[PDB]
Amino acid sequence: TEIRVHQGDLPNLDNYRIDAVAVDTETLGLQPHRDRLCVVQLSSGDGTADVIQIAKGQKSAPNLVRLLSDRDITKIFHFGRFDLAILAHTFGVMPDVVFCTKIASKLTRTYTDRHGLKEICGELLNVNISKQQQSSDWAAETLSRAQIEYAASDVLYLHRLKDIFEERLKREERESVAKACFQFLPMRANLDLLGWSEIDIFAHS
Amino acid sequence: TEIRVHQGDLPNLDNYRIDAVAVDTETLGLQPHRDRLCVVQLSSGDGTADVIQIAKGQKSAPNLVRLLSDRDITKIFHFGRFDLAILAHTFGVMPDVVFCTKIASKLTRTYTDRHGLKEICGELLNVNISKQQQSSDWAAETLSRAQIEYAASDVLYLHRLKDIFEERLKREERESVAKACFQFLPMRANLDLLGWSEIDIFAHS
Amino acid sequence: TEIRVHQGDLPNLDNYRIDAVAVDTETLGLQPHRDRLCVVQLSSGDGTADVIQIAKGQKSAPNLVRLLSDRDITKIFHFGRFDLAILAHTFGVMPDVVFCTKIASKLTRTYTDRHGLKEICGELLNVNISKQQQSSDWAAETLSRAQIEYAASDVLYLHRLKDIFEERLKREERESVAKACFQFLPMRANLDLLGWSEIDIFAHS
Amino acid sequence: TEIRVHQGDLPNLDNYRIDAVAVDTETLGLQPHRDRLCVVQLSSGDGTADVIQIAKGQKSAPNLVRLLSDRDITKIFHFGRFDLAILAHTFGVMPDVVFCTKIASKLTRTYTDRHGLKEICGELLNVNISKQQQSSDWAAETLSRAQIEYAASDVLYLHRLKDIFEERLKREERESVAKACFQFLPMRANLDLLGWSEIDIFAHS
Amino acid sequence: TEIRVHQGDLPNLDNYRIDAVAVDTETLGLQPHRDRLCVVQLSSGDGTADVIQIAKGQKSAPNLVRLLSDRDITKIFHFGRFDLAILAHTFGVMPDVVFCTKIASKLTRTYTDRHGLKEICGELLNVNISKQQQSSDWAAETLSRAQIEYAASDVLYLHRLKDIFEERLKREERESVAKACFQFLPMRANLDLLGWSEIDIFAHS
Amino acid sequence: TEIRVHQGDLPNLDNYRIDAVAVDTETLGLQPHRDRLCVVQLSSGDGTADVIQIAKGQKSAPNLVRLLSDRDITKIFHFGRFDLAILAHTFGVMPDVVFCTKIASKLTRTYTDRHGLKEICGELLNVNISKQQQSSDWAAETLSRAQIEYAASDVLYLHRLKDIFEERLKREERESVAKACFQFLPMRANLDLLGWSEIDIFAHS
Amino acid sequence: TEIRVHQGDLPNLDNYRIDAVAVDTETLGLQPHRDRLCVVQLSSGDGTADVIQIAKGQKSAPNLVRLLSDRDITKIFHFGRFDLAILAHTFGVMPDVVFCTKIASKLTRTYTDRHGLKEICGELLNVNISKQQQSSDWAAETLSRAQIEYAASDVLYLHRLKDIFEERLKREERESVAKACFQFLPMRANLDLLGWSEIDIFAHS
Amino acid sequence: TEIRVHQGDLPNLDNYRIDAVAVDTETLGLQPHRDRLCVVQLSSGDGTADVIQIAKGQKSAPNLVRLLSDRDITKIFHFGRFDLAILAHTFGVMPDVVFCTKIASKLTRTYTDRHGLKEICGELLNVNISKQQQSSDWAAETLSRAQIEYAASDVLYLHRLKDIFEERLKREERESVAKACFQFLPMRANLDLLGWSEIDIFAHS
Repeated sequence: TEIRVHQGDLPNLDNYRIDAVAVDTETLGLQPHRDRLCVVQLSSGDGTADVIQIAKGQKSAPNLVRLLSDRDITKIFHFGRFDLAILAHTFGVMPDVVFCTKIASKLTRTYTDRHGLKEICGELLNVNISKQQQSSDWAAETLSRAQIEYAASDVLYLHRLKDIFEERLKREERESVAKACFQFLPMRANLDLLGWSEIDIFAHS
Repeated sequence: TEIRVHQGDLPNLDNYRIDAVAVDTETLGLQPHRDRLCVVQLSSGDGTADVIQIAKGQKSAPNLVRLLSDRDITKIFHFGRFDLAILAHTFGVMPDVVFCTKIASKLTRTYTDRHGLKEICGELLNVNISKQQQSSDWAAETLSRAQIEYAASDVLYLHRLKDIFEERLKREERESVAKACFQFLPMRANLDLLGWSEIDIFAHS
Repeated sequence: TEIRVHQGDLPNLDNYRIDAVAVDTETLGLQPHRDRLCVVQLSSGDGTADVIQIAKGQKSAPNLVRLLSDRDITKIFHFGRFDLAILAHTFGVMPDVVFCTKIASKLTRTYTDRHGLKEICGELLNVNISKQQQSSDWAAETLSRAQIEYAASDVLYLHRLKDIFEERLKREERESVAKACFQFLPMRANLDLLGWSEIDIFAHS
Repeated sequence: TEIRVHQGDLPNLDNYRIDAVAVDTETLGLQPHRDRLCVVQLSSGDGTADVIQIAKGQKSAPNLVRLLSDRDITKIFHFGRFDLAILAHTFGVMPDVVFCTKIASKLTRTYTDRHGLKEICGELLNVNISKQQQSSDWAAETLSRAQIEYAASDVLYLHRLKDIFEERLKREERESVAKACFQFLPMRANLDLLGWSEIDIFAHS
Repeated sequence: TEIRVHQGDLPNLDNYRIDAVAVDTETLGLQPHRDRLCVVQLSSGDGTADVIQIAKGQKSAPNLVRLLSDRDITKIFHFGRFDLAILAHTFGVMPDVVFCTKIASKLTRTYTDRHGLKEICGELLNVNISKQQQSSDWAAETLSRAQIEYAASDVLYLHRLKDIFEERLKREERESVAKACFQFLPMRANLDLLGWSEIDIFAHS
Repeated sequence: TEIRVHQGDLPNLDNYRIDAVAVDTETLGLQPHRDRLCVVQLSSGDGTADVIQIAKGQKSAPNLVRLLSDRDITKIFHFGRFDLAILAHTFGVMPDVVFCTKIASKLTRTYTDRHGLKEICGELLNVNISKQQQSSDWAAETLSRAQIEYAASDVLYLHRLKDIFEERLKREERESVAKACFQFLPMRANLDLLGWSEIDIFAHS
Repeated sequence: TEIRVHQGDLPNLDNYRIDAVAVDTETLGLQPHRDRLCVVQLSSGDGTADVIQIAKGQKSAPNLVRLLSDRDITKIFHFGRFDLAILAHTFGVMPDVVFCTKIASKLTRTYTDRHGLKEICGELLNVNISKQQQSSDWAAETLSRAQIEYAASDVLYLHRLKDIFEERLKREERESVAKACFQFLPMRANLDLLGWSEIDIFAHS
Repeated sequence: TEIRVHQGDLPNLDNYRIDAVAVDTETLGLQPHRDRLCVVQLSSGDGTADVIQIAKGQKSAPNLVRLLSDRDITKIFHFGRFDLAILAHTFGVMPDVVFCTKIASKLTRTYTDRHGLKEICGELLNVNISKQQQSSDWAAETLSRAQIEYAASDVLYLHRLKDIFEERLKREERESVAKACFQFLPMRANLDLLGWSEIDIFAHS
């Protein structure tokens, strides 16, 4: 649908006077200390998305960061463990009110071992997400139309998933488990930034 | 060392008007749904210990449970993930103010991969704990003297370790990380009881 | 295909005055202590099937359990190790006269290592079994038509397989081996319920 | 200890008018079709043992086979899965009333993963069995004194172990599980002889 | 594409007055002691094949066995290690003049790791072998036409492959290497029959 | 395209008075001591290629070796570790001014784990390389048209890739890292020839 | 032995007007971004050593760094890949004239797979290195005598090993191999610092 | 005992007019193309041995190679697969009358998985071989006395082992199996030299 592309930051928050915002990122790789943040995508759940290109060496994005810091607004991620880490490493603010659809999937879709976003969207919404058959240079000065549409597709459905997962968590009486997991998730991301990314800190060995 | 052996429960809490209590358990195995709790050992950090034999089918232990429920008293474990699970499964109360020396070791003793209690005690206190060369039936009606001495030896040093680990956590500026881990540890134990004991809930796969 | 869908139980056993009944289950997952029984499917071997949706917390299903307890009726399963476990956990009655097509396949189809129901039906009957709905929300209040047809397809062919496998077991002179395996299968399922689900009880290690 | 050595068979059954006999074997290796049975040792549970040297190509041992066939005498083995296989392969008779200390250990000593005979004897009886520091040619025409004493040491304690394991099976309410396992054990051995020795017939894969 | 189907044995050797014969087998599985020989296939190198059904318990096939033991006729196999084993086990005669296309492939097609018959036929002859969609009951009294054609397809091309592989062995100067491997192959099969099927007899460990 | 096929050597260097030449090889396999060099392909980057057939036992190729030795011409490879080894082993000259697109990919395409030439050409240039549908000999006296066109396709695009990778290396400020890696790559190939091909010489173990 | 312990830096370079200096480090762990440098050890090759305690957050050590940047002085390490990384990370200077005894061992001691310092010293010098029986806190304000003597023992023998290894490299004609490996080693360490510490940059996969 | 040390070759064969000679080698490592032959040991089976130091680059040893070529003299090895390879690589002559105690052990000592020379000598002869406490430089100009004695100990007992293994091979009726294995063993070594050292040429994959 409508995808608004920005350089550096949102112009304002007129579209984000809401109770929950869907958030995703794109980077040059899986290691936040080496691989810089290149794109941030946002959606209010109204079927539109904002795509913000982040410049190399950029240290601040005040409007976006105010949104990320607002404790009255839940940030919805799929596998937020990574996005939280890269966002905190880049802008210096660790979000602390979050919902993760992957943790929710692992707590509710107990009849499968496939917890990726594509499988969740397919099963829960009968929506077919098409995943790029190649990767791309997210640090490119000009993003392609295909890149923009792929980047937007990762945030367009997270509100609907959160609603369904919240009903299922209520149904199976696991709400407090999920709440505690989401409360701990930002510290799991911090542990990743500090150097324990390969360690399950709670395991016996 | 003075070891007081009790049947079922502590007679009173006269010996436990303190800020922190060391706690450990002994079971018939690693699976709380199959392997029953057999012994609970406690120490005030003094030179004496209390060893409480738990009967088959015992569902209540009012004095012990008061300690486990008292939010004003920190419960010290080594690998509390297991002990919390078996205690909650046995008595129906999940402690929520805990300190775990194994998590603290993983957060401070970054120069080694051996985090067992014997090795920790050896490095931090130059105390040699001798571990039994065989296992035994902890459900026996009468415990042997060797069993009682081993059970007491498992709690006598956790206070000194906690003091040292708190010094190290302050030194390396990891106090808030440890605090968040300890806050989440009871829910990790509940996740174990509910059926996710073999799953790292935060891993990508 | 005629599929009769019921809530809670069969109305009567008028359609099941027979020597063998095909049985299958659906659940929320592979772990009976966490994942509740959601659907039970039955077939008389005719062109119709019964699909009984089981409610959350349901403890009783007298007509179904009566059928399961009738020692004059052989219960046919594919991989009955699981179905027997979940049935016994849910209703408290362990069937003791059973036939399992997966054990029979391993005892007769020695020229292949693929013993799943789809492959067996393909080889033995030239019948094409489809999929995709296997991983779906079986706890939904209203099952979809696709879910109902997929659930029924799992019982429609077990009688024909039992007939062919009995012929093959006779041909290779392995009938008494199979009979002994079927006699032990309920105890293998009980061992699973008691906590040895990950243990080969007969292995050296 | 008194060890009576015989060639071929017992002279008579005067010492074996008893309710249970301990049985063990020695062979040229683990594969009954290649590696012949070389020695059979028996004990009445007293302080003496019988060691019977079996000749190459020997097809019959009437007194021994009388014991193996007698349904009024329980045959005690440690890991009878192997001994039953080699005995049935050699003499054509499969015992069908058996007790196995390894299954009993796996059903009762749930607090350890070490189920060897040495560990069981050490824990349950505080008896130290010394195992040969070298292997040897059990097919030798004349066994050494060290060989004979080692071979006998494998049967002198099985009665005492069976008595203790019977107490634990009663205490933990697993008597019927053990009984069903013992009934299936001869068929597990037959499955081994027929060619499924590397296959857990009850596993999903 | 003449395929002559026989019961028990060839009627005579009029079509096999030749210097080399292509040979293949079908069985109930990979373990000769458990899985009986069901079919023997022969080819003169022409466009026709002979498919011989072997009965359960059959001990003799004088014309076939005469062919197998005639040292002036080279027997061509693909992976003859197996066929030689099952033939020797069934009829009591081990061929000693053989050619194996798998050894030849491993000695000449060093630029690939895929040495199956389909890949060899595709690369060297541009012949497309179509493999069944599953395995089948080769012990059936009447083989289907599709089964017969597949069985014939396995021998129709071995002469042409032998000719090409001989050219390749001459080109890379490995004729004596291949000859020594072929000389040892019957004894490798004997080791398999005797019980070393899982052992590389030449490996250090 | 125009592909010039030669026997033994280039006729002259009239087409190669240039700053960089794309180089690839084909062999009988991955082991230079066993598997001889069969074809060398070259391109100046003008959309044409030279395909040079190397004879068995050929020790010299004077015009080609002049190109390989000339320090003013950068030799571009994909996974030059192999090509450098086989070229030096065959003609006795190790190139020392090289660029490798695989090392460059590992230093720049950090967002993917697929670094093969097909994936790089597909992703970076939107060019579809169609690879062999089987293997080939390459030792054939006369190469097929399909072989020649496939062989040429491996050098036609390396100049464009080198240009892009050099731009990306500049963007992420990794030029000196790549330069040091390329300086060491010939010595890595030499280490392979001397016998350390299976050893990461820099690993702790 | 004489061991001089310093705080922060060497007092002067009066003892290091030499051609080669032995260098080793101790840290809080294997990950330079998390685990700080705690101790630096130096030796002139005589019977004395210098042990320099490095403070938390220390950015400068001018005399030490003069040694590190003196192109006329070879720095001898055992497994310098790590020490170079941690030194460059801490003080911002990468030594570029180095010798590593582990690379030399892998290039000369080809008859063994054990390349640790204890085994090398044992074989080459008949010197017994005693390894600490526990791990310790190298960040302690005051190191114990056992710690100081252990830390010194790691540098006292590197000169003698370098002499012997140089003889071995000349004898086996691998001098140029070693020189190229040593020249690349600082860049391998830089690659570790940049984020490729887990990647063999030269491997095919 | 008496150990005669020579450089290059035996002075004559006066002590080796015998029907079987024990042979062993020492090298700089496991890869014959990289790691040169350093020592050859010989024994007549009496209480003395000859130890011959081989110089770097030495291409001929006429008396030794005369011994190796003599078809009337059986060469006894332990794991001759390696020694045959290195001998053929060094002197160009492949022995073709051999006996290997390791193959014999694998064909007779079926009751164990431990086939090393030390274990064999311990079991079969009650002879204690003491193995070096480290590795050493076998290319040293002067071998130490301890080195010479260790090297000699590997040949002093092979005759007695051959006699015992031949008795056992007769007893289990595996003489023709062993004979065929020994005939192929030189060709297994040739395959190693040609480049198939890591390939079981007879395996399915």
